[PDB]
Amino acid sequence: AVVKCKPTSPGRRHVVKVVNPELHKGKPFAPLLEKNSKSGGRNNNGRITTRHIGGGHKQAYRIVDFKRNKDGIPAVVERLEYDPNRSANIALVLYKDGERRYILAPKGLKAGDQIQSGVDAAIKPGNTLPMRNIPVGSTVHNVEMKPGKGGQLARSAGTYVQIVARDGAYVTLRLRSGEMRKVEADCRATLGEVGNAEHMLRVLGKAGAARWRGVRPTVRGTAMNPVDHPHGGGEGRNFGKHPVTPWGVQTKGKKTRSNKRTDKFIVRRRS
Amino acid sequence: MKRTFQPSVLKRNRSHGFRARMATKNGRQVLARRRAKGRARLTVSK
RNA sequence: AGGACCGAACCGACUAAUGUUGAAAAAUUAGCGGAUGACUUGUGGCUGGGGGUGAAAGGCCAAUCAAACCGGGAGAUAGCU
RNA sequence: GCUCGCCGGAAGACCAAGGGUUCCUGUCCAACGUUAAUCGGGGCAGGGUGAGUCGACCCCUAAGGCGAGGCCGAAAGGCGUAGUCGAUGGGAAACAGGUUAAUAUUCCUGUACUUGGUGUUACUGCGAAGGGGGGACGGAGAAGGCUAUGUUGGCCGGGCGACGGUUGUCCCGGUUUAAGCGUGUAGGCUGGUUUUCCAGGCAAAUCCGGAAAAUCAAGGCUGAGGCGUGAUGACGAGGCACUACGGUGCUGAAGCAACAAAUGCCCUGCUUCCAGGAAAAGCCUCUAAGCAUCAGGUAACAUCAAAUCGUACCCCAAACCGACACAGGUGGUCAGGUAGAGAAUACCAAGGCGCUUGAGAGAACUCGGGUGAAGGAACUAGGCAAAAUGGUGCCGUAACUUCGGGAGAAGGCACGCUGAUAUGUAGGUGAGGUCCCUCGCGGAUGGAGCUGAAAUCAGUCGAAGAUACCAGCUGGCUGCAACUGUUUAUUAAAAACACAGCACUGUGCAAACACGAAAGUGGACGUAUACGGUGUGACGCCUGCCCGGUGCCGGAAGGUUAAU
RNA sequence: AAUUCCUUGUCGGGUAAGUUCCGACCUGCACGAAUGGCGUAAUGAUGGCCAGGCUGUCUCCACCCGAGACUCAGUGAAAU
Repeated sequence: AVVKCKPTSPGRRHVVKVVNPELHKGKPFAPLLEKNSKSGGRNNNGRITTRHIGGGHKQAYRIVDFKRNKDGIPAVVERLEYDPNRSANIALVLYKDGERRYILAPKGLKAGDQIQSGVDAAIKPGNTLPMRNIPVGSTVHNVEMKPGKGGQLARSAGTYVQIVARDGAYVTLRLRSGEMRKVEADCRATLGEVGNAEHMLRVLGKAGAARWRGVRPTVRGTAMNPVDHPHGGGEGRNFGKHPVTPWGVQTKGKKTRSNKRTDKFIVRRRS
Repeated sequence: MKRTFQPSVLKRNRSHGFRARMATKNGRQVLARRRAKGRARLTVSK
């Protein structure tokens, strides 16, 4: 539900917010939270490596279940909940044997619906089963890459991966970037597109709205002095360069994929 | 105005103390220099 | 409700006068901006010198910063005084 | 010693950090105090800091450090597993009165509570490094119950006023009492119970979780305050002995009620929001090998034990950081009266000080202020500086506008005091009495008192009634930047930087990119609706033509082209 | 024109008088479309101009109140 905020203040003039009323209005399931603290982009050396990371709000990490190796046991969905560690809401599923778990909420999966992993699962959104069984053309998500490694693809909010051709022991599926990629056929996958497909329609509206997420200011390279950035100073607004990263390497076109031992799986690169 | 030496004995000790000198090699070298010079106050403690 | 409005604590530093062998190696006096936030603060910690950090001023890194301080090469070199 | 003045959300009081004897008494005035000094935070001598409950030490962990084996590295060393440290966080327990020249939640008096050890009596399935619960956690807002505290009245003790009056609808002072134990209230949450069954909690579980029945519907947890007890005590205006004159021993009255009321307690609550808001132990519980008369556990009783370190003193400052007895800096707690929306402001209480050179004079000239004839920006780079507006209520309010704004636009009228309505109204609180009663911290009626605006009508004083302090100057045209913000600590606060939004581009996850010789870490416990980089910079109408050049991407027939 | 040299461009407003300001023109030394163009309500200790009110800023200074300056007693510097 996209709501344009009435333009009372100048910081609320341009805010468009997403209010899914069916999320949980309460606290999470405590036995699946874990301490998740911040870094600011500073590794064990101490020095900043990733820039524009720091501060924001404090968050606790919800252990979300990506493998879904509980085969044969059906599961109800207790509730949908916000997750701030992620972009897609999480469902709290309860199996028959009492065990509760956290899964990614696929499109149109509301509370009280049976989900079930396993090679025997019925074809519907929610069911995690290997790609040996799912037909060709079936929109899947939360794809694995190695058998037994957990979901890695189609994990964001509203993104779905399509299966287009199974050959031998591999399946060539079309990623979200239009790339084609062959994964072997034991890798599990869930059915449906991930939920909350309008994580893209919202507008932050102000600068604080972004600093709330640990998104520090992004200084233009062309402001800094020639020692601090290749784009450097110069009286007036002066560029005359060829665009580069703060470290010399070309940007605005130069390719950087240089990994060969995984190229034998890629069929057709992105657009 | 607010000056630069705003003391604390916790920080003083945990920064320039003895238990923090003899942890690295350069610390024991500092103490070696001082023991050789003959300085009566080897460290900042006490 | 709100990076909303007026305004003390709190955070700052736009103007003017005094001061400038000062009370002060950056302050005082009369006004001044923010004041539920991208705010402020106490305690402890991490990043180290061609390096840090930098809402970007070549700013800040112990009253020192276009490459800190201390020790050493070192009684550097000086067609200059 | 008697006046005068100054602070009183401090210039009062208690700490933390820091200092280390500056604390208290005697003695000295050479040196230090911007002067003298008999004085001192100075010199010399002596004295002073008392803890089972306060704080450390101690148990547990965060960011983080160190880190046996280990992986990596010319050596030195780097990262990091088990572990082990690390508060700025979680964990047991004390209050009131008195006393000292200087310590008191430490000493004394009265009354308490907590944790363990050992021994007896009785009942008995106890036991982890393991499982489960709990600890356990955000912003904002709203008012329901209260308290601290304050005011007024009643009661007690005293007074009858240097100058008109003052036996009263008069004046001054007091009217204080805790921890703990008991009761279990306003409010908050919550279904309970007995059994059967189980792909989960690595194994087991009598516990958590899930399922199926019956089964009653009121149980349970939490919880400020009040009331009783603590307390026939303690404290109390005192009067009152001289005893070494400092007060020492003595007795010691009243010791209640209404109202107002928190930023404090219920409240770690309730509602709502998106930005989704620490960990582990202590505590209860379940079992594992293990032991099952024993051990051990539970309860009462008896005794023992609680060690060690800090305690003086300043702490918005003459004692800490500023070379100084420096107009500067420093975090927390307590927060009285009258006006007041107020922690502003002005006057004051408790309390603390008059700023460690004075005395004259009353020149120019400089600093900080007051007032000004007539004119009113004529000054000047420029209305810089100063003057002026300043509050509450009612009416009224332009082009433009993103429909929020603009807007406190602009601009008009009223304001004191006394009386009446109303010997104090509306409203708040609500006794006594009656009635119910599930008999108490209950409910209903009733309205006693206490508190108490705002308005209208009339009258009256001043030149002036928001009378002091405090407290917008306003309007038109325009450039730049959308806006809130950040920046050159110490001459630049802006049109610069940031920003939400837009595009390009890279990135398929052992991601690109970065710090690293490497291990490895950040990106991220994230997965193209995601992440890095680059430019532009809300919103609206849009973003034209050129691929020659230098880059980037794709092609590669042919030519040149290194090591070998 | 934060861009214009000649330039105080030419015309109109505002002024008794206007190099600055506002609105047109267009001979753009030397604007121009994301090193973005044009327009833009609100916002600004932002740059420019104007007007009301107000005033010792001024014509033009005068008096008065305090701190120094001045005289006495004590201590007692500095640059050169």
